Amino acid sequence: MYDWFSEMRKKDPVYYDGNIWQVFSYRYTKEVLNNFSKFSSDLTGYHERLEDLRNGKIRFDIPTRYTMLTSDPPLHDELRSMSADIFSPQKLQTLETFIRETTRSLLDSIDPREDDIVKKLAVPLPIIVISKILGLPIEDKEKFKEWSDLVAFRLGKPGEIFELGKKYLELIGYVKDHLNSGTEVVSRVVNSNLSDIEKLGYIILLLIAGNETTTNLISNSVIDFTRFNLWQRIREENLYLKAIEEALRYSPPVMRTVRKTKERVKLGDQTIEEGEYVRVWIASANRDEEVFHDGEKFIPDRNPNPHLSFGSGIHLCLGAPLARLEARIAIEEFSKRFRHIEILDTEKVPNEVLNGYKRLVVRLKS
Ligand code: HEM
Repeated sequence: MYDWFSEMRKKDPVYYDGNIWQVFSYRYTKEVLNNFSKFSSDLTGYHERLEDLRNGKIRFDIPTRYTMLTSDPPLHDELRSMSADIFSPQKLQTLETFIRETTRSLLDSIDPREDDIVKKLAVPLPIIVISKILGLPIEDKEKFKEWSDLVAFRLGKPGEIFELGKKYLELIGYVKDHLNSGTEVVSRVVNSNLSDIEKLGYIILLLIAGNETTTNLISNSVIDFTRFNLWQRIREENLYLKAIEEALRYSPPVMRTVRKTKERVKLGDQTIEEGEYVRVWIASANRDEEVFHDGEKFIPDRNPNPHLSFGSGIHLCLGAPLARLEARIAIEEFSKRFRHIEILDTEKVPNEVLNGYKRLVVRLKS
């Protein structure tokens, strides 16, 4: 994809084939993502039916169809308030030892001789931790992972259908059963003018949205650090944070997002019509030669690292702080225990707008 991005960046920053509009340069990607007035996130019809929703006239729809992720202000700001502060840093900092202890336990079940860290570390960590934060148990840890795949949240054009199914009913059932023993976060939502579906959409989101992505981050970080052998340096020079950010910039978990214009707008040259869809390539903008000097090189130092892997603007990842903490602790402990890693086998995730691994097997050697 990158060689393609390079060409588009130089020749056509804003390109329009037949259907959708594409943006490859840092500059416009940021302009599009930030200007929530001309590039909407109202892609599931959360707006043109909020009232019906609020006046309890809609109940057999897909819950996840109504979450802040696919909302515009004022609706957006109202929904985010309810949880903006629960994930904030320092309020999340009270979780460091739990994540550390957990990580250690998980690492313990790894066979230095040969094992799969995606299955042993990458996948477990984010779920165990999100479960702890929300108070919803995960006895499924498999039948649960099945729902995560169904509910997706991979930031592409919305699923046109929105019709129920049995697996989706299982999930909605699980949620209602434990919706009680939840933490403060859950209670805030459970006690709001929010329609009941909106409440379910909200929970499902916080509980599934970031597991896949955070697992991929931890995976990409492991490959990359090895790929360019930076473990020794990162370890001693102590640059875990800056290194995770290069990881996020170089190998972003999600390579793009979409927006829809609600007004005819001019984008630095071309002019996009009202109604059209816009696919914003985060992965491209992250290697934009003009903002990132040596953007094609993995520089663990790279201090001012203003990458767009978490978004930019009012929708900036609500869980950015948490993803960062987990990835850092996971990587810290992982390197403090093996001082040697050799990649035996890896299987990328199929989807070509994602950066992650089906499974990654390594030989650590004590
Ligand atoms: C390394 C992992 C992660 C990456 C790369 C990531 C990336 C993203 C991106 C790029 C957006 C922006 C969507 C847009 O602007 O159109 C976003 C939004 C969001 N992410 Fe994440 N995310 C990650 C982890 C998490 C985690 C751990 C959670 C925690 C619950 C989470 C929850 C959300 C939520 C709720 C939003 C909605 C924000 C809003 O609309 O105000 N993310 N994420």
